[PDB]
Amino acid sequence: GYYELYRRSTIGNSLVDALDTLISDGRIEASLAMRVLETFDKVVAETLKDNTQSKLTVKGNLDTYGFCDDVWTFIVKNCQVTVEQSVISVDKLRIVACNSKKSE
Amino acid sequence: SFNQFVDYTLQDIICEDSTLILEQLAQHTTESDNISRKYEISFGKIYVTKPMVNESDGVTHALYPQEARLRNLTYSSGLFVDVKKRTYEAIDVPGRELKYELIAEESEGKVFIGRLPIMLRSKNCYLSEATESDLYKLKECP
Amino acid sequence: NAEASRVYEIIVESVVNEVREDFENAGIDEQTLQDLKNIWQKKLTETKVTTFSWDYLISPDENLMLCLYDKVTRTKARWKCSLKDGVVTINRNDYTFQKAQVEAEWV
Amino acid sequence: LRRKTRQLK
Amino acid sequence: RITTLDETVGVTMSHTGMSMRSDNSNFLKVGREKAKSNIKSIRMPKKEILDYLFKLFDEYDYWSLKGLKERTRQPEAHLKECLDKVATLVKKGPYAFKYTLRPEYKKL
Amino acid sequence: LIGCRRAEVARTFKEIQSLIHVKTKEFGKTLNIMKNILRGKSEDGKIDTDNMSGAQNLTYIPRFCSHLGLPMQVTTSAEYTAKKCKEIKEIAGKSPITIAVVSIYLNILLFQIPITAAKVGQTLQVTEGTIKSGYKILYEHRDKLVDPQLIANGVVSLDNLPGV
Amino acid sequence: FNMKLAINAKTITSGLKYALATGNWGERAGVSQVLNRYTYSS
Amino acid sequence: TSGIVPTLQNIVATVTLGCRLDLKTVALHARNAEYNPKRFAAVIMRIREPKTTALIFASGKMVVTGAKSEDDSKLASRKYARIIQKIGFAAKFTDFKIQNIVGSCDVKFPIRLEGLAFSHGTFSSYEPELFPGLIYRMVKPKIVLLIFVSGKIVLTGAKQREEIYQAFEAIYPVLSEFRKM
Amino acid sequence: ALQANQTDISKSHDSSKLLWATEYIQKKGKPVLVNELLDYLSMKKDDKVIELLKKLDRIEFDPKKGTFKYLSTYDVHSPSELLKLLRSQVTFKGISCKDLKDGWPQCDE
Repeated sequence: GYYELYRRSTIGNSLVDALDTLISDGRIEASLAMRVLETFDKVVAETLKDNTQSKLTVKGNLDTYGFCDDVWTFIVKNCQVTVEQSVISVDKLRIVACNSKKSE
Repeated sequence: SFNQFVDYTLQDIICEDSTLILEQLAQHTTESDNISRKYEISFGKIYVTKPMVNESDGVTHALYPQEARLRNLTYSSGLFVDVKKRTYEAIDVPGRELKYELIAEESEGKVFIGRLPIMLRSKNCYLSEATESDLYKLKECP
Repeated sequence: NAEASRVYEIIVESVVNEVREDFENAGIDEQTLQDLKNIWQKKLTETKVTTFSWDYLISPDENLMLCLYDKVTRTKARWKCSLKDGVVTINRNDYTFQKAQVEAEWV
Repeated sequence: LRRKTRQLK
Repeated sequence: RITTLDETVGVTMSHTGMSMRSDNSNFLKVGREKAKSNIKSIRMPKKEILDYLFKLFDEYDYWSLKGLKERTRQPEAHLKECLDKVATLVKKGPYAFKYTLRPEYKKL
Repeated sequence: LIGCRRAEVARTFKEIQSLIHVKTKEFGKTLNIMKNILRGKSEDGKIDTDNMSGAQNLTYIPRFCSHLGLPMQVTTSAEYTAKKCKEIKEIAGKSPITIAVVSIYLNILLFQIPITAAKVGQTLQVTEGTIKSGYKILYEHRDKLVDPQLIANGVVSLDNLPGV
Repeated sequence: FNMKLAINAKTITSGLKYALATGNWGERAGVSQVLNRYTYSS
Repeated sequence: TSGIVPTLQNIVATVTLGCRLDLKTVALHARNAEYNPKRFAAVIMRIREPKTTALIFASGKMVVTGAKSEDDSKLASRKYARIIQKIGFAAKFTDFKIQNIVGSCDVKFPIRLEGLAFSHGTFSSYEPELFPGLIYRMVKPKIVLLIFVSGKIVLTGAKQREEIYQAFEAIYPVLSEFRKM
Repeated sequence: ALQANQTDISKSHDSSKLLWATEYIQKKGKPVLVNELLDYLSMKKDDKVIELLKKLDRIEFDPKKGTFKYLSTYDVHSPSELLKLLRSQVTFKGISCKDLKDGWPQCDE
């Protein structure tokens, strides 16, 4: 099984709009839209796991944390994010993470 | 007679039942547990040290016949044998002979197996290489 | 970010090719596959994410990062989080990473 | 079941 | 001929007896292997487990205790309560020590 | 462990643990419980002397030196160094094993035996960093950690001790 | 598995010492006797 | 005599609510919650302005720790209950009892742990090769004292503020007598 | 959340539904009409499980009101009934008190 969290990203969020827009057109079945969505998690999980080599680090202050159903939630305020180079200042950054060990 | 036994017979005796093998069969209870493990312990060369005594606190030092007689100590030396520990595992398929294979676990050491009393004026005794002057130094009668 | 675009191009390529098999199962025409790629691609560029080839209680424009956590620990005021295989969105800009060390002081 | 432990000579 | 050690007796015996060295051998460490594999679920409430057993029973009519704990992953304590409420064990029959669904629910 | 302490042949926790497979949690709690039982029965129905003290680092040095194979002269010097090693507060609170081993290492270099710090740590399972870390503090009190007769005779000179 | 406990060195040591300290050979009698030192010829 | 009052470092207090809670709902509806049933069967919530941690269970039993004062723990416990009340669960303030007070202080001089281990046999327990601090189990009051070479004394086990102070006054004479050098 | 806790009656296997019905029926002081059952399990039509319940031996049907009752192994609710039941036994096999307690509030007294 693969998590459905990625749906909330920019790529995932726009997919729902793209699929729902055609759903309103009536050219796609509602179930047919769910099956493709399930396959979306698989492809995203594999590509992210093998086709990237960048590094990130976030340093700041945690304003909120939470753990429920093996889904950690963090909120960092006034943090500096560096890529691999250039630091980026942020005001509020929410972090959502699931357990590394996939739940079968 | 003693020189022959220490030099040759000791090795020969150990090289008879040096191998002890315990076989853990498949124990078929589920398909996820179908491997058969074989554990092997083998004895190799044997080493004999010079006469020595270990005190109560654990300090070991060379012992001479003169000291042993007064202190009621046994004039004996330690025996060490190289031990080869090997383990083999194989996949047990029903109704077929197994093909045991080495599982990349072959420990390479000396193990103490006891003390052997040493007959005086033998090849393993301190007085074999002692001259008349040396024997007088060691308080031993030539 | 060139890397972010490259991964995004990979995402569209895999899903469109992987979803073809199920479309034939439902008996939908092939032209729908191109329209799905057409509308989806225009959505990504419309959002303008990156250059493309084409209180005590719990309560786009807001930054968000999705990932997986390997190990999380804290020392009495200092959380230390290990992240893996996530996509981040900062100030309307997106990046991707294989790992990320997030440690902050819990005031 | 067997003795799950035996000696082979 | 046997080889006699020429090293100091004290050094040779440093590996014998109550030595401070910690053994690095991994041969036949049965206890260590079992310790690493450990996990425990938490109570997985009733309204869901009672439904799952019947599907498990439907797959095969004679179901073992060890396999059931493996499949269900519950504590034996709580698991026994539901299992006894739904199934019964025939000890004196040929299929001894095997849980089976009660005739009232199997004969349906 | 209790029996060894009574017979003036006290061993270490690690030494006994090498044979009996028991973790530090239960062993320490059991020993404390066991000690109370003996003490309660002692006066009611002796048991302990200055030997029963936990540190007793003087007793370990002769055995540790034997493992290293050092001559008795080095062992005697290490005993004197360890005996005066308790006058320094910066290392007085350290474990008896480290106090004895570090003292042995200091005398090893004093007498110039070709045994490196790695061997001392490996044989007695003491981290190399601890040996060097402890040696640094003891290096500031060489005058009070060396026998006066030995230096006066000239067998060992303080200049032979490496300095950092 | 602890090799220090799998092999007990007392079995070899105790057996040889007992068999030599006493006459009993095993685990015949009088095999070992206290050496006479009354005179060199003895 | 000593002139230095030990400063309490932690107070552990337990409170009861008498009502059953749904831990999952609280975790999803709490600003700072950590409910992991795999390891422990409780939800742990922290509140900043007291800087204290709470242990809220499903049986309505609560434990509060981290407060540096007796009154401070009461404020933390009350605010925790108010947070539970605001969620919607039936929670009411009830018996508040302090089960442990921890104090730390220093005597500003080295202590010969060897002498204490022998002079006071039953109470003393010195095993320097496990823990570098001497364990003193005083009989009256029943307080455990951790004595260290650096002259630092830790007081734990007292149930009242008066009790912990009595321990230091009673043990002070026996510590000064073994002042190293 | 509690309302959503009770999942749909469309369970994996029909046996569980009967098991819940048997558990629910036994905990009622008096027989409960079919209407009470229908309120418990969301099966208004003539579901199989309802028929399957009747086929069992530990359930008694009441055609006067169309009700199912929790039939017990021994129908004793008074010391006189218990005394005659023991007398009627042809062998010296005692009657289990575990089964005697079921269907009877107090037995120890």
